[PDB]
Amino acid sequence: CAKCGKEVELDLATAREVRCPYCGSKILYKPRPRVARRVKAI
Amino acid sequence: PTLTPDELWLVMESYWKEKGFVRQHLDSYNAFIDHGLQDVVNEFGEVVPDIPNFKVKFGKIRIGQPEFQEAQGQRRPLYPMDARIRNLTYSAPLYLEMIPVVNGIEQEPVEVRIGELPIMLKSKACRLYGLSDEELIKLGEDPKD
Amino acid sequence: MIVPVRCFTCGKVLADKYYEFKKRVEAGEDPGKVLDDLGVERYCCRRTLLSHVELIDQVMVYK
Amino acid sequence: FRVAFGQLVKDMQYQMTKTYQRENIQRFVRNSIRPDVLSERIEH
Ligand SMILES: [Zn+2]
Repeated sequence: CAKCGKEVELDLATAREVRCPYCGSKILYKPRPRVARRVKAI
Repeated sequence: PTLTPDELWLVMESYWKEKGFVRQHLDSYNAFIDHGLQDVVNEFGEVVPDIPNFKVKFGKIRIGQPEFQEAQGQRRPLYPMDARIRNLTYSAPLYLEMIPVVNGIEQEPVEVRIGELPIMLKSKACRLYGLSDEELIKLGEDPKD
Repeated sequence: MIVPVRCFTCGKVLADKYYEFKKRVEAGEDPGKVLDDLGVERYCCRRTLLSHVELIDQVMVYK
Repeated sequence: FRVAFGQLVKDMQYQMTKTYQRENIQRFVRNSIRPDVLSERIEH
């Protein structure tokens, strides 16, 4: 559900603030969904 | 006898690599940090109060490291990429030493923040100063900046 | 950005001759002869490999 | 920075003069410098 600057994801929700509780970093990244994605190769 | 175009070019090119390509704002800022800044604060001298006993002498200012206090005040070091990504201000605190002069006599110098001053990129106070390409890359910037 | 796979005008394979091109020139061997030793007839297809920049060796080191 | 710092020194002027009538001894100093001033006038 997340990530930051050079490591691993995090769980969902929130209540107080938002920093990565694994890096101490402040930025979160929503990874691309692993589902199906058809890109019409022109 | 004769220097030819190519060699002259080598001269210029050397000037370019060695000196700064756009460091015009840079030398000026580097001078603003050391020489200047201190001038405005040494010229205004003291301050108030309307009651003549107290006085406060302004000493010399020091420029801290680029940091920011996020939610509910929490001092964390900041890099330019973090500032651009978070809509923050790439700046550092300015700490001034001030001397409480009561009845004529001085109390003791006290170090206190003044606010926050925006740092120019790749300047002296700028966290990117003496960093190699790999460290800039690790930061999230291109060495071409 | 990694050799334009194939070519533009001459639209044939050319990516597959990137490494050996570069590496052959990276010893002093003039590119205009290296190319000749490989499948590089017309200049239109030659241009695509001559004036390439491979910016990717900057972009990956990110995300 | 000159003008911004001027606004600071002035707000500190009002501050110290007005916050006294509430004669402070241990007035070690200076919980009365509202730093944001210098910041704002430079940022904005
Ligand atoms: Zn061609």
